[PDB]
Amino acid sequence: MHIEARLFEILTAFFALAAVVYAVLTAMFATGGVEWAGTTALVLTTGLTLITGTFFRFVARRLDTRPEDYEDAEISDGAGELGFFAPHSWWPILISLSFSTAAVGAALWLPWLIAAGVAFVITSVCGLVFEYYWGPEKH
Amino acid sequence: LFGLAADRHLGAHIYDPANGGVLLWQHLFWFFGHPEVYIIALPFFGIVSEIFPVFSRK
Amino acid sequence: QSALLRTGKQLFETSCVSCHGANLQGVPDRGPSLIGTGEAAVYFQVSTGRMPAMRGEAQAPSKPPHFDESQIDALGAYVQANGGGPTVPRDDHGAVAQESLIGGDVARGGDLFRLNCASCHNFTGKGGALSSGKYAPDLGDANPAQIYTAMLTGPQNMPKFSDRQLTPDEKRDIVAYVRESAETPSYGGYGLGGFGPAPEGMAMWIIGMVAAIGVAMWIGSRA
Amino acid sequence: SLNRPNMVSVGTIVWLSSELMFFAGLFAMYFTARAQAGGAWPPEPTELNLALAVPVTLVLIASSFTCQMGVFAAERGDVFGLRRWYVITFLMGLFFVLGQGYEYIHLVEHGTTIPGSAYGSVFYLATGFHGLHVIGGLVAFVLLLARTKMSKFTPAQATAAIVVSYYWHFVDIVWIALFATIYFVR
Amino acid sequence: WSDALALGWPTGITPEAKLNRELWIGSVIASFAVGAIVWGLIFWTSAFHRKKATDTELPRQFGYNMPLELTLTVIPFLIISVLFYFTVVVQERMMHKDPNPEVVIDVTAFQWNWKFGYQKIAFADGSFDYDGADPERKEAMTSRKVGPIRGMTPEDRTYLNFDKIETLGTSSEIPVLVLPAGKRIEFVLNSADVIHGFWVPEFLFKRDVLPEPKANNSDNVFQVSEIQQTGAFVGRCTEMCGTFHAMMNFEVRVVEPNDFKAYIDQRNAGKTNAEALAAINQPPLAITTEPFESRRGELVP
Ligand SMILES: CCCCCCCCCCCCCCCC(=O)OC[C@H]1O[C@H](O[C@@H]2[C@H](O)[C@@H](O)[C@H](O)[C@@H](O[C@H]3O[C@H](CO)[C@@H](O)[C@H](O)[C@@H]3O)[C@@H]2OP(=O)(O)OC[C@@H](COC(=O)CCCCCCCC[C@H](C)CCCCCCCC)OC(=O)CCCCCCCCCCCCCCC)[C@@H](O)[C@@H](O)[C@@H]1O
Ligand SMILES: CC(C)=CCC/C(C)=C/CC/C(C)=C/CC/C(C)=C/CC/C(C)=C/CC/C(C)=C\CC/C(C)=C/CC/C(C)=C/CC/C(C)=C/CC1=C(C)C(=O)c2ccccc2C1=O
Ligand code: HEC
Ligand code: HEC
Ligand SMILES: CCCCCCCCCCCCCC(=O)O[C@H](COC(=O)CCCCCCCCCCC)COP(=O)(O)O
Ligand SMILES: [Cu+2]
Ligand SMILES: [Cu+2]
Ligand SMILES: [Cu+2]
Repeated sequence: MHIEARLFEILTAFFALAAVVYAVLTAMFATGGVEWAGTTALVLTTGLTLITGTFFRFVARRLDTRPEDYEDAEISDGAGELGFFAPHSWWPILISLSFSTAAVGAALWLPWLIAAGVAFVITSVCGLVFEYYWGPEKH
Repeated sequence: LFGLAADRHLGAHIYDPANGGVLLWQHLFWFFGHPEVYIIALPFFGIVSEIFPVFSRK
Repeated sequence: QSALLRTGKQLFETSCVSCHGANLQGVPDRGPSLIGTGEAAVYFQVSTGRMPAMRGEAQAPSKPPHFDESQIDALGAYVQANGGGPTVPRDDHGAVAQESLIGGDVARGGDLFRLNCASCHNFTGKGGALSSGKYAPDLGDANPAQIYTAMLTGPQNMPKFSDRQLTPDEKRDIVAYVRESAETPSYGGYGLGGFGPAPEGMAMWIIGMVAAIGVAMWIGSRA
Repeated sequence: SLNRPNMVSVGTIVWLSSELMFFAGLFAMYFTARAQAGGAWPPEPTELNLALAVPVTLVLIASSFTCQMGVFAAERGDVFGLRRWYVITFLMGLFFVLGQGYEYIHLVEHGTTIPGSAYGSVFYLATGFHGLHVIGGLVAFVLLLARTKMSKFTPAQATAAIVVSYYWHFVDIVWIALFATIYFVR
Repeated sequence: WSDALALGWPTGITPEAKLNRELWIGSVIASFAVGAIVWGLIFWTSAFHRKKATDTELPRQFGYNMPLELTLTVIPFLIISVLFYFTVVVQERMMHKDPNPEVVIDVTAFQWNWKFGYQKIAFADGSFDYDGADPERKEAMTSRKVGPIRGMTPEDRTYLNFDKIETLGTSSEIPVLVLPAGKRIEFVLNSADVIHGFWVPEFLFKRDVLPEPKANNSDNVFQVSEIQQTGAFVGRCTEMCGTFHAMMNFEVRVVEPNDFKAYIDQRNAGKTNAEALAAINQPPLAITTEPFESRRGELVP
């Protein structure tokens, strides 16, 4: 998977160039100092792309060509076993409601509502994560 | 937004004019604002880019 | 001091003139006249942050103060020289009195509060709702001078208590009660807000019953 | 043979890359407030001690090793080694949190608060948001350790352990940047 | 014709405005050209390339043209380059700030009104000198154990400027600023609470009035080379500042160079603004704007 890796480092080069240009051009003939606000953002924008690019490069070097990365590939090559997907769940709405409660608490500065919201969020996330792992009832 | 909520609710000095915070907000906001207006442009370029070839027989 | 009466005038014409006028006579349908209100009103309104206001709604809220002590005094003195009125009590050093306003009799202050002040506020000085968009605030943030000057002026929809209706000895007892009822710990556990049946009911439903049902579900079976 | 990318890992990588831009705001505020300092950047009441921030940093740097050892145990099929190493990691993280809290109390006592100054605001905001991320990581440890005993140890559980390790290696790498930029570059 | 291609800009009253108008007109023409080209291209294919009644055999399937995507990517670069050059040329001129102005104005914006103060006057003919700075009154804005920001509380207000002659606006009287014609003018902008907008349309310019220009690394002082028109011109606020953002207008009245001295003397005697303009045969109140009704609106008795 080389195209995926290249797409990120292409951006990384431009971002690095832009950050370096902005930092220097501001140090001289620009009122004040180095304009720390805009300089900080671009030097982390480069990092965002760098992390993903490096990870993709390593993954691409690890594994060989896939049917997706092959020009003259057949449909019969990909036949087999995809994996696991959740068919249905009513937990997401509960998570959203919990977060909404916490947010409303934080907006009007009601600490009790914030605490209740945090407890609800933890419970809902626990419910979501422990969904396809609960065993049968023991009796 | 978290910084602004901190100022409003905890009485912090993040965006104080004396602190050089009138223009901190503008930098932080316009780093978001313009990429935001390009977020709602490209997908709708793609829609018309899909529609054009179909009705042109080309 | 005339050096203080002119520094308070230049602060006024830059911050107050839009809603109150250049001659303190009031701008129609925008703000009232400030003749005869005194420096007690100025102290209460500016120290608590209510002034300068930002828009015309049901009730002007409190917020962080705009000026400091020196500027507050300057503004108060400028206003006092334009029609008289009440004055903020001072101490032996000329500073605003805080400790000397605390009364000795808290039992008399308690039932004076219960008769005169517990209708709008709570039993112990929480909030209370009024007609339409208005309310009586929480009293846990005010200092003695602010509590004293609140009733001396009748700020917005709170009635006005003169020095003949409530003498400056009953006021001290009231402020003592207000300051004590806000800084005393709860006995018997977490205060639960201090409103009574409503927080108690919600705490019951959200803690006790949840725990009981959880325990029942653990002990019992399904299907 | 393995011939596919783990998408549970690529999802967490892209999210972790996005989460780096959240701290951009905090860094920008710090550097902006530092510029308008004039004289001494840490004001007169502020006195930073290296007698407490150094051991805590070392502990937070020793957690990664244990975390990676747990991950190494996960890839072999060992369910007990993972549990042992993750418990140790949790304890070290808790030590970090308690140390940071103690330092907060000490700093507040001497007159360095959020409404007190412009330095206090940025300091507490940055370090408090980092503490919040750490607490989230601890919660993740507890949830994963609770899940590891619900069912048989399948590859999916190993994947979950690996992604949690990724997250942890993102809370301690952003603290070596903060520590370097606060206590050394003053 | 400049009355149709300017898209309704006012004619300038200053050299900079007149220079800016030229660049605007030129840019509008250069944009309508490409607009017409592209519209013609779109219209051409929508009227001739259509489905015919006797039409089968789907058309030629071409989708690539190498020596046309490299040609059409070069012309816009050349178009924008010249525009960039002219933009730089004009922008460098509008921000010159000659060391020796002839009148300095202290403009302060507060919550929904203005105040103008004459800092200093020094004519080039050596026929009028005046120094209106007042540091004693300025000293009375200072705040302070340590302070939050650089050893002081947010209630400092030291950065403001105070002068001996100051026109102040009220909720019932539009503030009028009086300037001489044919003279170099300063404007030094400061704000007490929030950001405001200094716009005089006839100047073809505007600048933000900030609460701390120095601390925020932003220039808050511009010059006008000279004004060659006597009369009354409008100004209004162009930055969101609250409920009465739309109700804080002002006026600038430019008079003959000799009348300016008479007005200054009248103000020095102790007369107000309305009592000074009347002294030089001028209407006392604004003629471009009038005070807004103080009532909330037409649903109120
Ligand atoms: C299973 C078994 C059963 C379980 C039983 C549970 C009970 C556990 C109890 C543990 C406590 C033990 C010690 C004894 C109590 C104690 O020693 O007392 C401390 C003091 O404390 C308060 O003083 C605050 C300051 O200290 C003062 O400086 C300040 O003055 C004061 O201000 C008041 O007074 C001013 C003067 O006028 C006013 O200006 C001002 O407005 C205000 O009124 C302060 O009060 P306050 O604002 O209440 O906030 C306090 C702080 C912190 O408090 C503390 O220290 C300790 C607090 C301990 C409480 C522990 C309770 C456990 C609950 C969980 C944490 C919540 C999660 C549950 C959700 C569901 C479960 C999951 C499914 O914030 C919080 O987080 C509050 C706690 C939040 C949780 C409690 C209940 C939430 C219920 C949710 C309902 C909503 C549902 C919505 C659905 C839509 C006042 O009470 C004082 O009297 C009191 O003296
Ligand atoms: C008949 C009548 C009076 C009804 C009025 C209905 C009404 C208009 C309600 C408005 C409530 C709110 C939240 C107003 C703000 C505007 C707003 C955001 C509206 C909802 C928007 C919306 C639909 C969004 C999505 C939904 C969502 C994410 C959640 C909403 C937030 C929630 C769930 C909050 C409401 C819960 C609620 C009203 C509970 C109050 C009940 C009680 C008894 C509280 C009183 C109480 C007090 C006062 C304490 O001090 C206290 C202190 C310590 C412990 C406990 C308590 C305690 O319980
Ligand atoms: C400049 C900083 C000031 C000062 C010193 C004060 N104000 Fe205001 N104010 C406005 C309105 C509509 C009211 C009446 C309703 C209410 O009280 O909210 C007030 C009230 C006052 C008072 C109370 C006087 C009384 O009669 O007891 C005082 C002492 C006061 N103000 C001082 C409106 C405005 C306003 C327009 C939006 C502006 C600006 C200010 N106020 C500013 C100031
Ligand atoms: C109903 C009307 C009442 C009565 C009988 C009392 N108060 Fe209170 N009060 C009321 C309102 C609507 C307001 C808000 C006005 C404003 O914000 O402009 C207030 C305000 C106060 C305050 C100041 C707020 C603070 O800073 O917390 C205090 C200290 C106060 N009121 C106290 C008080 C006392 C001691 C009273 C009886 C003696 C009293 N009030 C009566 C509403 C009402
Ligand atoms: C609003 C988001 C801001 C989060 C920043 C995290 C702050 C870390 C705590 C550090 C303690 C320092 C306190 C101090 O010196 O000043 C203290 C005041 O600070 C606080 O009250 C902090 C409470 C913040 C709430 C915690 C997080 C909010 C949860 C929201 C979830 C959605 C004391 O100052 P003072 O005595 O008034 O001078
Ligand atoms: Cu844009
Ligand atoms: Cu304005
Ligand atoms: Cu405006």
